[PDB]
Amino acid sequence: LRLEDNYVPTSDTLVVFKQLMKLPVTVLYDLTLSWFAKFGGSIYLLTETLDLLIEKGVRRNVIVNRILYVYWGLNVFQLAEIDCHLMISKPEKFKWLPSKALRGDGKPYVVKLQPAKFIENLQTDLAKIYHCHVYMFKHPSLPVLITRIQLFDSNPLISRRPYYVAFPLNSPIIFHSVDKDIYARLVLQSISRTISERETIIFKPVQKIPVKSIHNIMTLLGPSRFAESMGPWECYASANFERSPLHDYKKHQGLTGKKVMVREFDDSFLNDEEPEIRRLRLEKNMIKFKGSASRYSSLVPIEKVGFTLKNEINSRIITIKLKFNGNDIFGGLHELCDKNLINIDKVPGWLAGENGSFSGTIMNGDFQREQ
Amino acid sequence: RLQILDDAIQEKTSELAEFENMVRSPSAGDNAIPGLLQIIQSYINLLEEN
Amino acid sequence: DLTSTLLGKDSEDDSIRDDSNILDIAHFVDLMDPYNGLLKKINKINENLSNEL
Amino acid sequence: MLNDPIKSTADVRLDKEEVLSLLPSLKEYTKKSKELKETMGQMISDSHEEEIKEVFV
Amino acid sequence: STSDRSELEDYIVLENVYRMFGITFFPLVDPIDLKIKDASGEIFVDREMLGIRLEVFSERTSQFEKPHYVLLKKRIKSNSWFLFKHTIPSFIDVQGIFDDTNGGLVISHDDAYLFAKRVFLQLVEVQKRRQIFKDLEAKKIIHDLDLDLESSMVSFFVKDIKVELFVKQNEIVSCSILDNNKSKWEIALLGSLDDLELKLNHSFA
Amino acid sequence: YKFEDSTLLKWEILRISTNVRLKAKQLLATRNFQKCLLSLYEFDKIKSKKTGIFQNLINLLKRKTRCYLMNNSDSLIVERVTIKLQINFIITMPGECFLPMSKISIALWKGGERFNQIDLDEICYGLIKEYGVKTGLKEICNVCLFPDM
Amino acid sequence: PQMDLKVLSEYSNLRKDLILKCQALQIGESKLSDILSQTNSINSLTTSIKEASEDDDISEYFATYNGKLVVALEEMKLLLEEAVKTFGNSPEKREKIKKILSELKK
Repeated sequence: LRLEDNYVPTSDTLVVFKQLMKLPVTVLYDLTLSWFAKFGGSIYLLTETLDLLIEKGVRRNVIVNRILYVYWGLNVFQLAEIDCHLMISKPEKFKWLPSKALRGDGKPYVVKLQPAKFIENLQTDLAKIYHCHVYMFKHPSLPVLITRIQLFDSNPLISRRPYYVAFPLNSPIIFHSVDKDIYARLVLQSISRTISERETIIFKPVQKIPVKSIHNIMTLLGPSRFAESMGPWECYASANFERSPLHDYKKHQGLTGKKVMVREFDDSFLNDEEPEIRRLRLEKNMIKFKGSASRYSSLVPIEKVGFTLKNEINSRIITIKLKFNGNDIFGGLHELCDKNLINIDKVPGWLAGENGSFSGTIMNGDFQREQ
Repeated sequence: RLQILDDAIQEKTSELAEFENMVRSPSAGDNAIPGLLQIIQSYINLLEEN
Repeated sequence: DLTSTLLGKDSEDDSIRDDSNILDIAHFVDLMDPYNGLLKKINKINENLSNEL
Repeated sequence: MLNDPIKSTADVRLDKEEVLSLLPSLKEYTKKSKELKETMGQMISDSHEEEIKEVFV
Repeated sequence: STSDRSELEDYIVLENVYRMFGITFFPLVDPIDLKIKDASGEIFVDREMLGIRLEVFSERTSQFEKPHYVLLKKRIKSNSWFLFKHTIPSFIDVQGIFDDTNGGLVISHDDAYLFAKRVFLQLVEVQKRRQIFKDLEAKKIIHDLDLDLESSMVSFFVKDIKVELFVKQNEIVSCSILDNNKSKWEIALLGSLDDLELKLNHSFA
Repeated sequence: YKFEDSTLLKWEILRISTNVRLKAKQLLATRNFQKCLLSLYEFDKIKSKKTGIFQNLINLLKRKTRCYLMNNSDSLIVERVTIKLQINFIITMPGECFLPMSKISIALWKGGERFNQIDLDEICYGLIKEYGVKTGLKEICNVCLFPDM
Repeated sequence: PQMDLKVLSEYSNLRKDLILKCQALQIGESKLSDILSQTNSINSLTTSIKEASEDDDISEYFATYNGKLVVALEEMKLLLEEAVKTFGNSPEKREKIKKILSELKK
């Protein structure tokens, strides 16, 4: 009962109209060409009709009436393509949630999957439980694989919410869309069973707070140089400070010297002009909250962060519980420091932005995440 | 797989057989070895005298 | 079994795996070295003995 | 790089005659190595390498 | 400052010839724990930090690649480094290797150098695995192909056949031919990685 | 250098001290100098560790029984009563991983003939796996003594 | 695992055959690596002597090897006789002996 692409579901036409109105004209032309090449309905004779239509500069409404009333829902595969192109177009609408892939002792396992044989295995594992249809494509810019898993029910077939699972190419961290119903656990457990094929893999989730876009979660926790530094160590993730040993020595930071400012270490902040010193103070704040040199937003916007500082004075465990909120936390913190409200001499590393989107405690001066 | 491994082993042992004829030197060097040992004894005597 | 067969109650006739040839090859190639060798060891000594006086 | 042992066969012993007949060129390599070590030992004993190595130091 | 300029230039070129090795230990200090002892106004470092500068040198483009950095910070109550902020991508597992070296605890400098050398061998293996396939492309023996980020799973084209390779550490384990001679051609190309370059001319001549 | 658009064009060798020159003759044709510098440094480190291990073993076994070295330093042979033990330690420079990998094998002699090699290889492999290198060799010469246990 | 008992015996025989197959495969792979290292050392030696001679006379180099060694030790014995009958000192002779020890030692 694994549904093929030629099956058509029963959905409302106006919501597909509303979805397909959120796309440009050339992707609609590509979609019409691919659907007529694969399925058709009502060769190259009908192609010049749309070639002449897009040359005249028509609106999107007449061409979306064309696509919705030469096929009259279209099918399950066409809906999957529409929704996946909508995911490619506007990435700010979704919400990802990462999860690691452990095996055996606890060593991480790179997935290294192939898009061909994985799809039929996932479908023949899921079809023994529910009605299902999967669809897997490659992101055109970022090197990830986005898999759209859709499920159905019988009161003909009432659709469910489509569930996304994003595989990066060479990382043991697998993103899935944020859900907590029994279908989400079923799909994630089925993928954890069918991706292995030699030795068993489990999916311990590494985070509990969702993050917004796929570029952000890819830069945070995918295969990238920014995967761990992420904060004041952002200079080491781009290497803009050193050159190769085969470079010139005349243009070297050892020979040229960088303009620096003498720090203050006495308590000279609670007792409160020269625009070069003002520019150096803004450069110091830019160094501490970011890399070397809009204008407040960081590399990645982080939604929610909750810290915990468990210090120890005279054998007393003194806990505090910082919590944050908003659109971009560390950018707003850099803005608040830029207005001379936070003494940047005493801002620790975990507050500064490193180990971003990780809400964990601190036990004697070294960060550790929370389960 | 064992057949192609045996073919590679046969190729390498034919290379070894081609090398093994370049080192055979039928000579009467045992008298030359005795002369070398006698000159070594003379050099040891001259070193012990030094 | 080894401590039994040493004192109370092996041999080698066929070799499916051994190590007694590669070090012989190594001794041969350090004997026949035209760079450091033993014949070139003498060739530096008499050059040094000619420079000794 | 240790001399790695053979994988576990679950009480199937290493029948050296059967796997030696399975790779018949290994006997040719064995006799070639025996002839090579014979010729190299004849070259070594004629050169008095151990003799001049032991008489010096 | 002319003689001191020449001395600093000699120091910089000495840093360059040491950095051409690949594994260097540059000193570092975390700017938050620069505590003042308040005995003379001087500044002592509370927690020491030692930065490793891994740098793989290519051969095809004949230039140094982007260097990966590993940073180690000493713990506050154990006198042993723990891996603070590394920049290696996550297909090369770093935390498990740091737990595996010397039983988890790393005290001396050469104990860290062993871990740096292991990660360096992994990085150079990945770099050579990318370079050999890129030069096989540049020699035009193969058609257009796709590479992974670690060059462990590639898929190229020959004159008729689509070929998939899944390669382990510098030697090929799983192959795929897709389009009884196919099985012989499948097992024949299995082996080393330069053996693939030799055996591709054995079937495309 | 290219010194801008940083590229290495030419590199070569001026002079080598004639001690590793034959061993370096295979490695110095790969035209990858980073492997050359690291392989020379790792060879120096491995050779120093090998001669330290052999000096430790000779300083601990020079009292009870006899001992002598071999070909250059690659193998060590001790004897007792007769019974002989040969330990091999071969450093292989790479050619056609790239670090110089070492090989350790042992061999025994009961006076009459050599023992079997499979059981001795398995025993020395397991003993090095379980004890170590500086401790495993002391255990293997103690078990080839076998005066008491 | 291991186990109409004739097809059971045939299955156990085929299982023992495949076990012997993979055993011989591992043995042949390790032995082929050893042979490849040995012939790599041999090729390094032959290329080194071909670079040193530059005349393609490797067989004449091996055949006249003992002649070169015997004229070398003849020159060494004449030099030792000259050092015994010419220097006759306690500092220069000891320095020459230490230089010979440092040269022929390693």
